Amino acid sequence: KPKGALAVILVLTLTILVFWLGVYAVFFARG
Amino acid sequence: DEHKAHKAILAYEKGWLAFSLAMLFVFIALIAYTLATHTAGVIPAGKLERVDPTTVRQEGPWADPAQAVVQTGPNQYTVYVLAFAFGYQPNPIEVPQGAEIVFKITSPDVIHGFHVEGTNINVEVLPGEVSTVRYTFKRPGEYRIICNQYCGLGHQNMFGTIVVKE
Amino acid sequence: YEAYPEKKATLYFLVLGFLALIVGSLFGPFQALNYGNVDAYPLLKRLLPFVQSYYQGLTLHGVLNAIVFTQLFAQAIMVYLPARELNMRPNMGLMWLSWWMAFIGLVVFALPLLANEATVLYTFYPPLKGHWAFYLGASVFVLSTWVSIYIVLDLWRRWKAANPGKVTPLVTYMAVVFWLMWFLASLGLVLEAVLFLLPWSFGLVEGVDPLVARTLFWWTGHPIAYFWLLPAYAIIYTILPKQAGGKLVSDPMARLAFLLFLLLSTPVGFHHQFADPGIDPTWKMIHSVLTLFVAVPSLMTAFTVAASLEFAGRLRGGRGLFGWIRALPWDNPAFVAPVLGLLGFIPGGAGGIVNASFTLDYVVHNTAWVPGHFHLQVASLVTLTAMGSLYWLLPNLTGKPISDAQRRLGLAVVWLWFLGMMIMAVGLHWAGLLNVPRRAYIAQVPDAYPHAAVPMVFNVLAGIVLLVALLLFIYGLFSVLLSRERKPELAEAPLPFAEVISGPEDRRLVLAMDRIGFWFAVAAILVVLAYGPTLVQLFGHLNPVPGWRLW
Ligand code: HAS
Ligand code: HEM
Ligand SMILES: CCCCCCCC/C=C\CCCCCCCC(=O)OC[C@H](O)CO
Ligand code: CUA
Ligand SMILES: [O-][O-]
Ligand SMILES: [Cu+2]
Repeated sequence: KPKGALAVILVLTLTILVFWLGVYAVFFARG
Repeated sequence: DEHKAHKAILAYEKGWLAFSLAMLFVFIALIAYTLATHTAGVIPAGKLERVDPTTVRQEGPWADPAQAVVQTGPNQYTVYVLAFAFGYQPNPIEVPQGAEIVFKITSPDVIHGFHVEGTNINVEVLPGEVSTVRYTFKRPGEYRIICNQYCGLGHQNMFGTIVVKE
Repeated sequence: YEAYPEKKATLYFLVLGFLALIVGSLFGPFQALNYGNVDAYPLLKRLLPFVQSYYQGLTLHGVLNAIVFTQLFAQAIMVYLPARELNMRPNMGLMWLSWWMAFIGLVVFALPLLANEATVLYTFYPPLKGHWAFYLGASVFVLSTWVSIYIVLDLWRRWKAANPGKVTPLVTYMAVVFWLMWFLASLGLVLEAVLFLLPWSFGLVEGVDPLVARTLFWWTGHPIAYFWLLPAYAIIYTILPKQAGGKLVSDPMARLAFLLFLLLSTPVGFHHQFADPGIDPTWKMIHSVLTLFVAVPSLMTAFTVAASLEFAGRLRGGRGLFGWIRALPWDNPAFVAPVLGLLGFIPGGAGGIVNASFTLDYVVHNTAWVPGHFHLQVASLVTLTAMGSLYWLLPNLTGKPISDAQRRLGLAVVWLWFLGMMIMAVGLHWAGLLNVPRRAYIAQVPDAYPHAAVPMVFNVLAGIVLLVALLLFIYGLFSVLLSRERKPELAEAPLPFAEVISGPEDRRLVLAMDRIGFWFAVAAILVVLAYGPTLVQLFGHLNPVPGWRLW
């Protein structure tokens, strides 16, 4: 199995998730 | 080896493709949500409302900034903002807290930004058109308006004020 | 050169391209310091006396860096590479035509830009009215790509004439779907220039409708980003795996990424118009959903590429979860520059995904966040990929060798650029989150954004770091370009195209994907569907308004 690839996409997902959830929270604070 | 790795890579890429697809869909679901709540008020009403930039200061609801605040509901106020080079009228905009504020904003010269600091109100202002957004201020006090769209050399100093009374 | 005249043409596209980049980038560190709350413009105005405002410099920067350099690069890469794969000569008359169109258009547009006659920024939103020489000169520059489009479709059809019942080769397929996409993409701006911008700037009409301009603009406005991106992808996909010491793990998956870009790159422009009036929310939602879709091919790309790098790293001795990373050719700048660019693309695409989410755009629209998003994208990944190409492409095109020393300086420029870009990215996102506007001479209102004190520091450091990188890159480019030594065994040596790993492909999908005409039509229908109704309404109620010059 492509362990390295999976690591990279793990990081990619976490980044997207922190980013998206982050800005969503901020949107609601300002709502 | 090379034959094996190809099967494994592709096997997991299909996994990944499905997972990211879900995540994107879940976002879509979460975005669809916000359109159902009051926070969606800041989204501009998509309707076209043409005005004449050249005469907007001589005649109409933008002509007397002192009267740009108008009670249109039991708990609702329309405000006729002019974003121009380089400032906003009225200054300040005064609205009461808890009331739904319908901002009708336009420009007599170039395109400006209307971004109310601390809030989700962030709308482009186009000459010839009235931008319409809706907000209810939940905390009293002094919010700042910022012009986030380049409008010339006065851009960096173009600021406005909304005062929210208890 | 007599045998491969396409080398000299491609060379001219690259050099003029980097020239644009260098002059464009001279304004970079100064803008970085500005978002760091530091005013070093008096210094710049002594150094370059014709610069009248921060905003004239911002125009030069965007036009030169984001429009000029990137296009020239796209034209260089997505013409030469398909041509070298197919071992066929491009239509040379056409190739010089397109170069001259780009050069002449650039020079003509440069005239009013340098003269402070078109300080409108790279979006030139009406009613900000620029000099006719800017709109014309821009038009002739952009059109030069239609000539590129022809050339590649030509090469393509000719090959297919000689090779019926054969599938289109990987690079050529990429380049075809690329150009065809760009043609549809480009129709927005063409329409805007022809129906509005040109007539208006010449005096033919009194006003322009700002909303219809913005809408037609962003038609081309988004896909132009993928137009910048794909040439770097084509290198990352079909070349980088070799430089890394491995192979492309999938040919069909590369084609799929690219196909999806043809289909989903144009019908998404409203994501720039989230805070525009007079556009129905239901269309803003549709576009947002379609924008979320277009992020799929890059998500896909992320894996395919990462897999390819793992394969390379394992082949070179790497063992474990992280061991394949350290096993890679980190001594080779041609490998380092793109890989670094992909790393920053992580947060870059992540910020993009936020931008697309309709209501979430209100949090960040028009703040320093956006600049933070796109610098990771174009100013890092695209730029670095072009930078790293010097170390394989320039020798291939000129015969001039890359000395050991020059390779070491190459690593340095690349790393410093990458790091400065990261640093700046942190400073801008954070500043955008603090409501700090984009496109603003903020060091001239030094008491306006005290909350942004921290991210300002990152911005400053980023400014000096990137000043150093740019300086080193200037020295370094001229060291190789104006080098005495020349070796024609290098010019005749093959392009480092990677091989494709041994996997029975699914010949079915490849064949379907090869039905290009079909896919071109579909892509066109999707644009008619996503833009058609809205433009119909806008043209039915045009409200043109006087121009203004406020600089
Ligand atoms: C090259 C150029 C650029 C690309 C690419 C691009 C991609 C995105 N954009 Fe963007 N864009 C927006 C959304 C996105 C989305 C959905 C994507 C997507 O395509 C992103 C997909 C990417 C990913 C999901 C990441 C995958 C990651 C990969 C492929 C790397 C993996 C790493 C590896 C393999 C390394 C492994 C290595 C090791 C060895 C460890 C929106 C709105 O929805 C706006 C308007 C915002 C506003 O309010 O004004 C915007 C703003 C901009 C602007 C400013 C416009 C202006 O001037 O007014 C420009 C210049 C631009 C450029 C670019 N942007 N964009
Ligand atoms: C020396 C490195 C560079 C630095 C320090 C730098 C810095 C900056 C800064 C701080 C801004 C935002 C200014 C503002 O919003 O007022 C900016 C904007 C921009 N940058 Fe760069 N940058 C560099 C190179 C590049 C490159 C290589 C490109 C892409 C090829 C690029 C594309 C752009 C564009 C598209 C704009 C937006 C202009 C506009 O809003 O009209 N940057 N840069
Ligand atoms: C590698 C270089 C990339 C640079 C990385 C860019 C930095 C931005 C990072 C994450 C965004 C997360 C959004 C920030 C959210 C912070 C506020 C928060 O957590 O909000 C809670 C509260 O409800 C509301 O105030
Ligand atoms: Cu008004 Cu910027
Ligand atoms: O524009 O992404
Ligand atoms: Cu876009």
